[PDB]
Amino acid sequence: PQITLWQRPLVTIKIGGQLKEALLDTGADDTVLEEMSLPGRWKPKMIGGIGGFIKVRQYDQILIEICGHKAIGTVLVGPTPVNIIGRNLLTQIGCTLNF
Amino acid sequence: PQITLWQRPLVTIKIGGQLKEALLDTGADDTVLEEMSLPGRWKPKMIGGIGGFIKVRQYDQILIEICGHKAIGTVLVGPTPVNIIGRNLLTQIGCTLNF
Ligand SMILES: CN/C(C)=C1\C(=O)Nc2ccc(S(=O)(=O)N(CC(C)C)C[C@@H](O)[C@H](Cc3ccccc3)NC(=O)O[C@H]3CO[C@H]4OCC[C@H]43)cc21
Repeated sequence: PQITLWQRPLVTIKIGGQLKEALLDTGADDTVLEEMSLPGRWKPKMIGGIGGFIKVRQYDQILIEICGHKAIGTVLVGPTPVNIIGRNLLTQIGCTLNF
Repeated sequence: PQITLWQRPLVTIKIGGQLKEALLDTGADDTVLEEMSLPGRWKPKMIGGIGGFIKVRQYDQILIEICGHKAIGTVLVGPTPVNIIGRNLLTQIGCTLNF
């Protein structure tokens, strides 16, 4: 679908058998999710934002279904204030900017 | 134009008679620019991000030309690590997400 930007672009995602809402965020290289229950191994990472840096858990090859479109990729987990779908997954569901 | 998301969506903007590069960022409600030389009055504000909060200067009704499309709106100025065009201006140049 086409999405205009008068409101936050939020979509429902299914990850880890859970349902969540997340922002399609072109300003985010990588997908970062709020603290959540996710199976398996992870690596320690930090990412930076407006405001400074957070420590996250990096999970690779994680399946995420984003408004019904499946994608597999890296998902970062930690104290973000909002669940964010970043460009690593946006390119996989064919998402583009248009003006 | 259509913009795919394999790379950061950067565009050249003209603001304040200066040329800058900025990220089209659907995850940003408001446009925030790195420290820059801008004429006139401003109000003190804080905005929050991944990582915590920054203090910015809020300038209203600022003209910005974004990949050749003019927009007037609020522009926040302060210690962001990247110049960001947020949805307050993205809606004005007709920018949409598509998947
Ligand atoms: C090395 N890689 C980097 C830097 C990132 C990554 O890999 N995944 C990321 C996911 C998110 C972020 S970010 O949140 O820090 N971010 C970078 C932006 C500053 C260039 C994305 C940006 O869209 C954030 C998303 C956000 C929304 C709500 C709360 C916190 C973060 N936008 C943002 O900071 O917006 C400011 C500007 O206007 C307001 O809208 C809501 C927050 C306010 C960075 C990264």
